[PDB]
Amino acid sequence: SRDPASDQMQHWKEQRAAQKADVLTTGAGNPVGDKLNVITVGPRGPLLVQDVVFTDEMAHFDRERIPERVVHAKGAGAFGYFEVTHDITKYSKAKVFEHIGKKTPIAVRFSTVAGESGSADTVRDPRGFAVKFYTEDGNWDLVGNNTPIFFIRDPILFPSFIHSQKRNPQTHLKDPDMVWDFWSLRPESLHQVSFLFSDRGIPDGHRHMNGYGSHTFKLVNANGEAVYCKFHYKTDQGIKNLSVEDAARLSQEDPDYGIRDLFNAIATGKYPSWTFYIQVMTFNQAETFPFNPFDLTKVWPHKDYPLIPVGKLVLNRNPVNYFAEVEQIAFDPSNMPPGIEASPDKMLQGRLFAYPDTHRHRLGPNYLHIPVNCPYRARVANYQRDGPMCMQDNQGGAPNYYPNSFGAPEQQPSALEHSIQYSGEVRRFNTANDDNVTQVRAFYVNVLNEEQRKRLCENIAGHLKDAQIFIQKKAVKNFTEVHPDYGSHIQALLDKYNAE
Amino acid sequence: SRDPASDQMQHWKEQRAAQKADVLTTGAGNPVGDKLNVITVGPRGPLLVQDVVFTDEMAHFDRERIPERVVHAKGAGAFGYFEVTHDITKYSKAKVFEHIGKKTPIAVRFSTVAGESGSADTVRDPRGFAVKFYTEDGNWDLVGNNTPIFFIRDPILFPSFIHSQKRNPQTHLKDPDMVWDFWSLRPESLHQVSFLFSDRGIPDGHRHMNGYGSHTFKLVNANGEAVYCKFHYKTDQGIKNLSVEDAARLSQEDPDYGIRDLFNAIATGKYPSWTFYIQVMTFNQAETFPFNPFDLTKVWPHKDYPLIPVGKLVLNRNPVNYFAEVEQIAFDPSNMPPGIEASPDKMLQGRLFAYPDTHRHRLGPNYLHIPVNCPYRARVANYQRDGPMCMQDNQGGAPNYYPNSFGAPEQQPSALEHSIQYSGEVRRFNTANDDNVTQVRAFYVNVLNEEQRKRLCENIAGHLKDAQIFIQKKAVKNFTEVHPDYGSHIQALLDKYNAE
Amino acid sequence: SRDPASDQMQHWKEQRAAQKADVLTTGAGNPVGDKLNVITVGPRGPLLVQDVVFTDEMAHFDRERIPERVVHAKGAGAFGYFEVTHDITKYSKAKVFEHIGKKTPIAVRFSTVAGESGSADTVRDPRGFAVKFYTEDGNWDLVGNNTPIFFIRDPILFPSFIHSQKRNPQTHLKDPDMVWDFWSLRPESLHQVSFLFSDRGIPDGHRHMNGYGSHTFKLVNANGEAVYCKFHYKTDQGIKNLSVEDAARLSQEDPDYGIRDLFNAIATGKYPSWTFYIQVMTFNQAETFPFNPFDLTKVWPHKDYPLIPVGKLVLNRNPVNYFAEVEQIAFDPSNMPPGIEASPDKMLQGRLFAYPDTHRHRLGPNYLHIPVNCPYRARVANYQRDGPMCMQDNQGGAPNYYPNSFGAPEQQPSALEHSIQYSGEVRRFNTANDDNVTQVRAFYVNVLNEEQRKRLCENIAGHLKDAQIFIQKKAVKNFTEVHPDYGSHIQALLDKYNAE
Amino acid sequence: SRDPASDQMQHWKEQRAAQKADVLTTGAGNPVGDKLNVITVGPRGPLLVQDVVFTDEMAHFDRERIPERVVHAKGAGAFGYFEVTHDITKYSKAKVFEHIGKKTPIAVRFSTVAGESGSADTVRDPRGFAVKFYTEDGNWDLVGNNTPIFFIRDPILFPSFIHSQKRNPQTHLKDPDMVWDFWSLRPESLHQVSFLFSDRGIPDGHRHMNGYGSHTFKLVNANGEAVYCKFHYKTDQGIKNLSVEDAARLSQEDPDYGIRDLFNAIATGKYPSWTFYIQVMTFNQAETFPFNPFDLTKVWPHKDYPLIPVGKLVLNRNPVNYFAEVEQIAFDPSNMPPGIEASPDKMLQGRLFAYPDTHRHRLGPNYLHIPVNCPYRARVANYQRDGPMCMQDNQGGAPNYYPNSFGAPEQQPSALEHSIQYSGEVRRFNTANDDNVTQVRAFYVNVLNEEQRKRLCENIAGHLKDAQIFIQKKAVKNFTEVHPDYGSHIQALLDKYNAE
Ligand code: HEM
Repeated sequence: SRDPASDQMQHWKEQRAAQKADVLTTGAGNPVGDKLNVITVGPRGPLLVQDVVFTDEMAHFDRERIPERVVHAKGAGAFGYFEVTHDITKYSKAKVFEHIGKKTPIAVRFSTVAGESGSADTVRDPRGFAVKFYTEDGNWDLVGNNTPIFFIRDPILFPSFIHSQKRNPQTHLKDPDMVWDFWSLRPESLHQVSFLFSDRGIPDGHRHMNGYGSHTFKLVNANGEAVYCKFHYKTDQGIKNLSVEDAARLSQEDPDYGIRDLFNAIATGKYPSWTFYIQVMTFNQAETFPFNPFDLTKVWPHKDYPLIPVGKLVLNRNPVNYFAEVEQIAFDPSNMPPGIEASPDKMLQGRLFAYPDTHRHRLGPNYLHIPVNCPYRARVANYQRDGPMCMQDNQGGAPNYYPNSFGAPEQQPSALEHSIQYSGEVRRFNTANDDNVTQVRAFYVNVLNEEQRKRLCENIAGHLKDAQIFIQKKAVKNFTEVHPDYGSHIQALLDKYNAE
Repeated sequence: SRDPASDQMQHWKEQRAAQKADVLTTGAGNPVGDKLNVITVGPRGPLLVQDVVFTDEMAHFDRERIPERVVHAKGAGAFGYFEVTHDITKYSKAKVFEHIGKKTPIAVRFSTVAGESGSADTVRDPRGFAVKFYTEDGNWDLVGNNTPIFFIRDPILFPSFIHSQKRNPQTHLKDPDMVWDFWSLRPESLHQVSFLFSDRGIPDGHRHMNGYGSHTFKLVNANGEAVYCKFHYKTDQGIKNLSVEDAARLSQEDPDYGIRDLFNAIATGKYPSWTFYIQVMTFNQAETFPFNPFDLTKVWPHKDYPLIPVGKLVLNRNPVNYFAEVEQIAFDPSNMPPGIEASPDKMLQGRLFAYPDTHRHRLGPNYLHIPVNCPYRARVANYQRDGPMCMQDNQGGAPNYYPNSFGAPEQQPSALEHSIQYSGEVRRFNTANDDNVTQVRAFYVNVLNEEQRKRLCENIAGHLKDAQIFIQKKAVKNFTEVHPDYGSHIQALLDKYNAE
Repeated sequence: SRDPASDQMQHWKEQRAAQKADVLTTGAGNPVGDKLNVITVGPRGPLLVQDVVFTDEMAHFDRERIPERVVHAKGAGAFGYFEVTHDITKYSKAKVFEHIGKKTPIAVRFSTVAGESGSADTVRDPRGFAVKFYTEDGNWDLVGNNTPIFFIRDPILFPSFIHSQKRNPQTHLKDPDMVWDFWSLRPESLHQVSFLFSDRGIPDGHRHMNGYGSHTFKLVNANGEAVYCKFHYKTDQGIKNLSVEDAARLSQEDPDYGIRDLFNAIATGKYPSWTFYIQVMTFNQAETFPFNPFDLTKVWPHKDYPLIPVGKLVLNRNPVNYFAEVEQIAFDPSNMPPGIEASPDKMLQGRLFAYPDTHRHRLGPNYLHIPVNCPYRARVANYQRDGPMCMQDNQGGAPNYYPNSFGAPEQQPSALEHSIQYSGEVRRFNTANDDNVTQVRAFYVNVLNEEQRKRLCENIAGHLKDAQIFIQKKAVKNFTEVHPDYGSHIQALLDKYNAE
Repeated sequence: SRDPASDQMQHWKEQRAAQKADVLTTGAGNPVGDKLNVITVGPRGPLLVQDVVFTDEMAHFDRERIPERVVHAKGAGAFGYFEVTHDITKYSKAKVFEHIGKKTPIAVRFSTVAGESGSADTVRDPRGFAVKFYTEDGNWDLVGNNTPIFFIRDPILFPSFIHSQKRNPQTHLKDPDMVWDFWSLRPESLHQVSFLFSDRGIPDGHRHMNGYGSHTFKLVNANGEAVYCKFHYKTDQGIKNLSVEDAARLSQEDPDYGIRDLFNAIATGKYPSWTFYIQVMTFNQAETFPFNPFDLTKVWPHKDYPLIPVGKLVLNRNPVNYFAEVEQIAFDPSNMPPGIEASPDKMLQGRLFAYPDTHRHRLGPNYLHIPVNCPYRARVANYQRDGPMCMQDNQGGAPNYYPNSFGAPEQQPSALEHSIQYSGEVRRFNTANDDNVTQVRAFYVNVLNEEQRKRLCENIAGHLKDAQIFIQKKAVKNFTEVHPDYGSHIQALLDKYNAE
């Protein structure tokens, strides 16, 4: 008996117990007489087309791969439930929050951002923490990160940001000039860059990190009154990080450390959990907040906006087939039930488009039919039909146009969205020069202690040293604007590296 | 009360009876408040991205279409059963034939060959008649036509043949020069061309035509002895044809005549049926047959090879959703259960490759998961995994490699294929100059009467008149080799047309 | 010598003249020794996998088809140029209008709306008239119809509208109940329905119809001042229509009448042309227009908004390969150069999303690389990379993130869009009960004469008679609201039909 | 000045020199005014659909990824030429070998086998070494490995083999039980397993390894006489390997070591080269060879079959865009010009099917149109048309059916394949119990010295220790059959590990 992950096949065999092996078939259910040799013209002659067993198997092997996710390609998944522990029905009418003790099944995927499918788990990166709630009002996807903020505040920069974090288009190598050119030109990134290069840049697996919705969302109650909120889901296992040295070692010894850790925890009954909270901001408070409350590079200070407990997330079930339940899972931030809505955060608005769009490419037009993606606790009834790999009844003979006089599905006025008046011209507004430094200073001065500040600067200088000097200079200038000691410490370390 | 096809929606409404309309949802199951107006900035302002209801619906509409079939694009489908009425277990051990009274569910699709999706039913063309038998040993697809023969006898000519029958690559028009250039250069086509231009070139809907497997197949019994066979399925409603004049009228008044006729027959309880027969030829008889018994341009004369009754096909159920059950159905001639095998017919051998191949393109890698294609009366267990739109459990945690020591599916030696010794070099053998005329003469002289012979020549000349004279001449020369009167009658009619 | 379309292959042969035939190759350029017979084990043995010539050809044949367009599937195309004849640079700074005599190459596709790829040209339907202008500021796609208006004024109804015009989801038949249920429930359709059932519902091929942009667009001049406009392109060959009887006959005798007519006109030097005009409306006039000037069911009366001549469209070149240049052409209304912009027409706004979206599905992510779609008179330089079937250099080693310090492409402030303030809440505003009848009455009373009014009512009643009585009644009620004689004439004809 | 790979962008900038930056455009060539901010309703309002610049860029980003290769996903590429140095025209009429000094352009891709796109270069694995020769008779793809043999000798086992080498289907972890269960059950693997776990299992980058065609091929001369051959391409830089300790370190410090090493070598003018040899075996020698000469687990001993020099491969050009020239390159073993043909090696026969098949999935039906895949030194002329992303002229108006009377391409009898008579039944022949040990013993005893034998056993035991004991036992039994010392050394090391 090794760890449960290592004993996967042995356990499968034992579960089968006395049962005879199934008969090996083709995809069309025809039994296979021999699957160890192909049909040839005599023992040393050529292969025949009529070996359809061979072609059937090989053609399917040839088509096994699908495009990886454009970001967050490397991941781990699990299933469990969300349980309401407190009443927030004064803020939201969403059915997922309807009453204390209400349990909703969930699916979760954890990931890194930049690495491809075959990359190591224990690298410095933000972590994805996506949660799908299968509610009676349809799926709610809260597609969070292990950070409350992000590097940029306008979505039209997101492809550029990702490109700068991935491989050089010619050499196919990671490129420090690209990374730091972009970040030095876009100092809105300082806040998340400070988080990334701190100790929480490398969590000790997925169970020891927090998640955040990051964006401001809108909650709407039964009386049609709205507030703004933030979602926080805090680890009940405690924050725990890997040192740079342990992370580097594990990246070679166990590239799949995060997958293995989660699988073994759940398989041995150590079910990880998170406490789910909201922060709430009224429309009036949004008018007077000193920054843009919809700016993704900003947090809401806890003193002014305390955490309000809502419930807990528990993961208690491993995937049975990774490809089916983790590779093919799709989260769309636009999947929000009545009672939860988007705010004007420009980044969130961009995400409302991007996710269904990429899913139609990565998975296919009918990706919502895939079992893990199905809103299986709701009844889907609409006027959508057809498309490739339509795997359901395609809504049978129901009338396929709306409005109609034949009793087909009808809109539900109670589900109408919340209306707001907005003031201004319709145009492109520059946000590059919003406050880039104030909350970063609070982090550097008040949240980090002295050891942490030192590791932060060493982590930064270790990466920034590989960029050209003109880039190093612009970057240090930005850190100086945060705090003269931040910049000067980094510059000192760079001097040492550049001397070598 | 009109015909059942016209009352489809009224019937759907009535079945619903008292029930309240379903709630209209997004694809993710979220209820929709209003699906008749989009979200705008004031009553005359631009559209917002956060109208995800709009985008969800429009994105799905945008992806509704899949590639049509490369041939046989226009079709009609129905479901029913096959019932064994006689014992042929001495010829075949296939479970579908196991005992008298055994019923197997079937799916059928009827089609024309050359026309696209929006083309008329009542045109001169061969008709497809594809039958899928859902057996306990997996699906058996008998992908037949309403003719026992075909235009060509080598599969490498099939793309050329189809191209010559479709549109000019520049003008996008049907092109008589292409059609008759090809047929005049390939006189193996004379036999099927004679069938096509006879009265049975335009059946009166799908219920009044025969089907044929066309190819020689191989039947293998429980003792491992093999014979060759042909499959014939003869209409119990009787042969009935449309005149050229009625067909032309219907092509404008009702392009969907065949679909409507079949749907209304089944909806009013007039279930069409076919009697299913085989012809049998022993290996010794195959050695002495005066032609190639595996030549698709040849029949087996009934005197020497009588029809042996096997059972009946009955269609008694209409599709509930056409797209799901007819557009997405896939038949592969290579889906043959134990007891039925391919013969060396070169055309059949080519089809063993082509159909799964086109299906992976038209439908997708996992097209066998689509419900209508699923071998739902068999248990599929194998080492195939993953691929796009994997809509099942993907065989869970089962071991995915063979051989293994963990109890996963095993080959079944009884399902091994039948072995034959073949003699000769492995090379390309010319078949262009096999007998092109003998069976055609028997058809023209002995099967057709005098009225039929006249209509045949008028039908040919009506089409051939549009080709250039050099093509008309080569074509007439080929008909003359069949019978001097065949050619001379055609030439007389051409003279009249070319004079005008 | 027949018509040029019929002599396509003969002409190709003659152009080749003395030249020896090319050597037949595989797709990989390897010469083919024999493409008329497959490789077998002796003359009557099975087919070998090592016949790669066979597999190469068959695999490509198997993948020839792409999804047809979801609407406007059946079409004809041609190439030519647009020439400026008058100066409108006071209204628009677009380079296509820059100076008198400036010629821009164009591509055009004509189509019907509802019919599939194999359907007849001479049917009652709106006609598409899409024009792609290859300008120095990129492609401008004016994706027009042969009508200035449309059936609906909100884009979220478009899928329903199209579904009601296509096949019943169960029977796969055209369904008058669906058509008239939808139109009777949505009387905004009365205006376009009146146009459709008039004589111009069936033009005599594509050369004898007008085109219209239909939507209000915005023109912006060099000083940044904006007006609203409509585009009209009026046939220089004159309006000409097919009678219902001639159209019905041609639908059987020549389903490709429109393709053939256009091809033969251009091949014999009868180059069709259109005169290109705008109507202009100032922002002040838009405030005082008695209807919504952005309502697609409304025209701008010519007395108040005269046609201003701009230039001419001439078609003088046939496609060389239909698939490459007509089937794969993609028009996106969102392709607008500086000086032309969208208006708030809700329908236009919906189209800005839908077309690139469907193109990524029908053609592929890199459909703009396809030669006919390429902006070949502009230089494309941006931060987009990769995607399937990347057929170019993928912009070589250029920096792939923006902003950057390495000299890669830069934004051009002069191309900034025009800013407007809008007033109101962000919500769904009902437009179902805008004026549905006033302009329709003007059409019925003042534009049509008495013979035309009679044919209109006969055309309507001929189609509406097949719907159920409750639908006939609601429809007649709507026509009555237009004019008591309109409704009563239709009702009289229906009485006769329903009596039979 | 760092290494050339690190200075990629700086070099690009400098090449541009004085030039003004290009204008940033959309994909349709329209200039972009501002690409740093999206269009919103006022500074804190929602995003508009009419920001088509945003949608265009984001939709393309969303579709950047294509499926990775099902095996050999992680790779490095380069370009150069092949030069003939000796005359082998007595063995082969292929134009690539036509005369001394003849240069043919080549493309090469190097890879590992099992790792995904984001995996480390310096891991134990076979290495791919694929060479595409762009000849005048079309492309020749020699899709080799850095080993002359492989793990299996029947292609129907290849999917199982690959599955056993990849991730557990439930846990998504690499699984030693899977690896060693398969290899212990299939002792034909002993030969390649011995190579893999020797020092050459981890080469020092791609320049310090040999390549081999591995399979027996057939060479055919101008007189139509055939021999069998093997292809060997031996590094001119010398064999050099990484120690297990250095490889492990580099896997964390530089996952892209192989890419970087090759790029920097070529960029600094150190062009790597290989000497290209054949071994030749006559048909008579094939009859008397003591093993199956077409068995992929066997070599031809050099004493009996000496290396015959042919020419040299030189790599002297880096990719300009990795995605376009390396990710999208496709090699098909079936691309063989006249003078080179397949042998009956069952593994090679399987590959003739699998590669074009997977390419149609990974890249698309028209993947041969992609510039790097194009046979750009040959003229492609055939009857293939259409398919998605047809990016060429689609062969214009040429006749699209064969045979034809209009002067379109013609077969070339000189390119006919070589004919052979084969003897036996057409059936599945078992090869599991061919000689699994004799050549492995020669390797262990005569090729490896004593230090090498020790490292071999340590490398094996280090991996095998993680499998269950029953698997360890079966594996050791197989090594014992090779040589009692091989097995006993491994068993000794296992005892130590299992004790811990
Ligand atoms: C070498 C010869 C042939 C080749 C390469 C070939 C290939 C094809 C292909 C690629 C399709 C489209 C399949 C799909 O997308 O689902 C098709 C359909 C069809 N073929 Fe064949 N075919 C050949 C000969 C024949 C023959 C001889 C028959 C009848 C005996 C036949 C009957 C049909 C029918 C009935 C369909 C439509 C099946 C359906 O309803 O989905 N074909 N063929």
